[PDB]
Amino acid sequence: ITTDNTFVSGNCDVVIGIVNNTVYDPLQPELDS
Amino acid sequence: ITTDNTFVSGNCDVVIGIVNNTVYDPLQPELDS
Amino acid sequence: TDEMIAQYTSALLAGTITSGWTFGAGAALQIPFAMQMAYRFNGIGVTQNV
Ligand SMILES: *[C@@H]1O[C@H](CO)[C@@H](O[C@@H]2O[C@H](CO)[C@@H](O)[C@H](O)[C@H]2NC(C)=O)[C@H](O)[C@H]1NC(C)=O
Ligand SMILES: *[C@@H]1O[C@H](CO)[C@@H](O[C@@H]2O[C@H](CO)[C@@H](O)[C@H](O)[C@H]2NC(C)=O)[C@H](O)[C@H]1NC(C)=O
Ligand SMILES: *[C@@H]1O[C@H](CO)[C@@H](O)[C@H](O)[C@H]1NC(C)=O
Repeated sequence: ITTDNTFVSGNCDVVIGIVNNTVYDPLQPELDS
Repeated sequence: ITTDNTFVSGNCDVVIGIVNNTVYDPLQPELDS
Repeated sequence: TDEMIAQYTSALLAGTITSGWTFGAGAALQIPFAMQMAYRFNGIGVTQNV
């Protein structure tokens, strides 16, 4: 689950049946340097 | 070939007729800062 | 007969709501109806998030 396959929209309220999870940021190792 | 409009899947032997060239990366300039 | 005609229509409806559109193409697949509707919105042109 990277941000390349996702588009954030709204918040965690209107959605029904959502699940908590983590979404990897593909920049963190590249941000470290 | 920007990495923005290109994506990766797997290794470099399963495919057929592949060629050799580095894919251009847009994250190099600003990472140098 | 009207009985098994209505049964055929019931099969059509059940496959449409539950299995998505796949049953007429391959094998029926359980898949949420809400997500099926979101996929249909993606089909028409509006993003499923709406
Ligand atoms: C997703 O995680 C968030 C984390 O903030 C959950 O929100 C709170 O989680 C804590 C866990 O200790 C609960 O005690 C609270 O009641 C939750 N709500 C609020 C308003 O604080 C959220 O519930 C989680 N959702 C799912 C579906 O797992
Ligand atoms: C692209 O380059 C790679 C690496 O040279 C080629 O794969 C083989 O890699 C091994 C180990 O690195 C080398 O010993 C071989 O000589 C490489 N094969 C060849 C034909 O050079 C890969 O074949 C190259 N692909 C193209 C289309 O030139
Ligand atoms: C493609 O065509 C070239 C030229 O005809 C040939 O040498 C080669 O073996 C063919 N196949 C691949 C995978 O390149």
